[PDB]
Amino acid sequence: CAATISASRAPAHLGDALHDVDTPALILDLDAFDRNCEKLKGVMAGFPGVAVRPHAKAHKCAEVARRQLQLLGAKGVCCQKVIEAEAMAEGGVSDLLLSNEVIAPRKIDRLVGLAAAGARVGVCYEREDNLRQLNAAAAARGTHLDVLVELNVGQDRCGVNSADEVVQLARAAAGLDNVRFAGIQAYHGGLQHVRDPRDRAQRVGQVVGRARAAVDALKAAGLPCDTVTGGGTGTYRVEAASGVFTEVQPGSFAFSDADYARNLQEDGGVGEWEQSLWVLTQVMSVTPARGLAVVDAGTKAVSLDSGPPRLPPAFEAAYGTMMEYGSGGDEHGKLMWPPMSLPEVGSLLLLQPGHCDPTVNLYDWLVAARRQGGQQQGGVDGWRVEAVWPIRGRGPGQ
Amino acid sequence: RCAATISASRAPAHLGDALHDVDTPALILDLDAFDRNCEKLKGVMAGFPGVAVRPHAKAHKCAEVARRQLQLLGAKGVCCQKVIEAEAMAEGGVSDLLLSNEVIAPRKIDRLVGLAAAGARVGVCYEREDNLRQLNAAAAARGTHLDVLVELNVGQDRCGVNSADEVVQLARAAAGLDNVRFAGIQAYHGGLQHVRDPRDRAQRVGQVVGRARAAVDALKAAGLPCDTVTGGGTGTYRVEAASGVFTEVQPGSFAFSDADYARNLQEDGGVGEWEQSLWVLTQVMSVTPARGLAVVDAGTKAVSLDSGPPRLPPAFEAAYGTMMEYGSGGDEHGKLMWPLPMSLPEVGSLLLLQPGHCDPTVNLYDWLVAARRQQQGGVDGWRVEAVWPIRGRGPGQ
Ligand SMILES: [Mg+2]
Ligand SMILES: [Mg+2]
Repeated sequence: CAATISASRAPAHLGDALHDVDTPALILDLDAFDRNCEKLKGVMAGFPGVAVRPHAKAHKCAEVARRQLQLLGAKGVCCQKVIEAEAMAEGGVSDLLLSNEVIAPRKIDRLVGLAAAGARVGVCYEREDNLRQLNAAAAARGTHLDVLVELNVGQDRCGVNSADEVVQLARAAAGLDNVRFAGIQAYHGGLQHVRDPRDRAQRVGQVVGRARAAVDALKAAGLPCDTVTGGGTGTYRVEAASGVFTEVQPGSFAFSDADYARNLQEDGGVGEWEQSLWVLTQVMSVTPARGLAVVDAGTKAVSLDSGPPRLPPAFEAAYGTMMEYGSGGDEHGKLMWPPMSLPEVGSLLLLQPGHCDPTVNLYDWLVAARRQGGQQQGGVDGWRVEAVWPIRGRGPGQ
Repeated sequence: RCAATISASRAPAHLGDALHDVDTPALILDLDAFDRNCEKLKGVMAGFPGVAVRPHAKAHKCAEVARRQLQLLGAKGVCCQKVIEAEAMAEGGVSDLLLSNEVIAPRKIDRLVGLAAAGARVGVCYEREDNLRQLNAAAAARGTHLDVLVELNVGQDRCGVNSADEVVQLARAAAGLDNVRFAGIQAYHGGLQHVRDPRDRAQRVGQVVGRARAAVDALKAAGLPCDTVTGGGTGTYRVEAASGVFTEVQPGSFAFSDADYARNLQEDGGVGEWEQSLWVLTQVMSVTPARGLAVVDAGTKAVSLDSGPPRLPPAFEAAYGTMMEYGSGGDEHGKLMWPLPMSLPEVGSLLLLQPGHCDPTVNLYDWLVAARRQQQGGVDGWRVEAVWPIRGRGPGQ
């Protein structure tokens, strides 16, 4: 049936412990996940009139989105590609912003088909021809699409480069029947991992001004700007505070990773969010003559795209020192001591991803689990698998 | 409910399609270039009689690929890095498998032994007697046998034993077990595969050869055979095969190549031994002139940057004037940037990217689009010959 053995066979079932989970595996600690959702909601209470639209590109899993929305009291999600919107819609997550341009006719048709199915769909554009084909596909299916102009605010990825260009494209949307100009996306991904809280706030300030210049130009032209969306896990505090942005788009907040753990903040604190996402891995080789324990999770089980994964504080407990992860290639991870007990062969360990989203995308299933509380984070003892969820939006980005 | 994943339930193309019919980003295999690499390897190997090719299936994770490789090579079997790749090979009729790594989880052993019991010829590596004993135990339980090879560390410092004495003892341990058979050794140095000059590659593999020969000779002094001496890869295989010590070479990437392997200097004076047959098909979904930028839909999730950026082919330079450079645009965007009369690809246009590293990129896809261009790069004159499930894709179970 399925294209891969992995996507036909779950690594665990309801009621398993971590020792029953086939490795490498992706683990979600629901307790820490719930707490991160709780924390975001509590921070956002301080900014009323600003919506949270959690980014589904982090987890690609409909059951995750449903729980986020329930806990957040939020209405909808973001998807980067049509396939994620397809994953959300089939799992009954029906309020969607495609926070990116979609130019391929067959992908537009899939997105429009969801709006036809009853879903509330937004999509970003930066080009009139793209707007026109968006409108056409929508018209063919007897449905409508919210459309938002993407503005480049300094990330230099996609989007327009002037307030004038925003106006022109909003002007173009006005005269089309199955499309409604709904505002702007202003996302600067390059500011998300700015370490210094004052430097980060200063840089977001510039993004805020660029967004304001766009809202004001539209107002000058007699056009509305009902939604101003953007920001992420790193910057959302500053975008929410601005009075310019109406919606924030954090995705990583719920899971954290070793990159986001390094973000210093206004108070005495390094890293805003509890690590809820882990790669479970088994030690399959030990060589005490070197510094070495080799685990079964390599490149293909943990993305190194933002640096190595990290061993948690519980590892340092009852091993003595904290050993480091280096690549051993596709299917090996090297754990090296910079003397006491190395982990035994057959022993399990939890690895914090260096970067959450790409790591999640290596897996076909998410193992959702809870441990029994008052425990040091990242030990493999006393977990119970609450659920095993298909990651329906996994793939290269259709 | 077909698959855990929409992508693993829905093929990106069908038989007869041109590349413009292929949903992006996609993994394309040029069968013409693939056959030529398989033809070339075979030709070289004809110069080294007695040495068998066991191509590494971890490169492609696809049964239909292994099947074509073995027929083109006249070879008998493949390597698998994890049991999942072995399952995927065995369900697709590839019946002679070496697990070129250690397997310690009992549930994984049962799967592997399951294949042997179903009729597959299975070999597996080890470095520990306790692991050897579980291998034997599971094999006995299903009424089957396993070939077992002692892995030796020969410079890579990954896994394996670090002395010939260790080899002897482990072999002696296998010698007195009923459902296990000491087949010899694996001596693989992955660190030398991308050594650039053939001289340095001959000099450093020669040291690997000496370490391997020491193990064979120590075994012979102990009155035990070393039937199989397996190792080497796409970079080093010629020296391993030339040595008179190795009985088997393990190249995987050769059939596909990548931007990394393309840069290895060869004896004949050529840079890159293999033709690029493996591509990431991508679509320009955004253009910004005077940023000099065309953004493609293939990001981190479609092309691994683990060993370097993907490269545009010579056909791109021929069409647009100059060669653009790929930079990361995050998860779902690839940035193509100018290093001249400014001419960028249009929005909607299709482009082929040579992966920086072939295996991790392959493992991002659920399907392989097998195609032929009528008689480089260029997206113009292709027909899809077959769309094959990559049944071994995953974290490595
Ligand atoms: Mg991310
Ligand atoms: Mg490789």
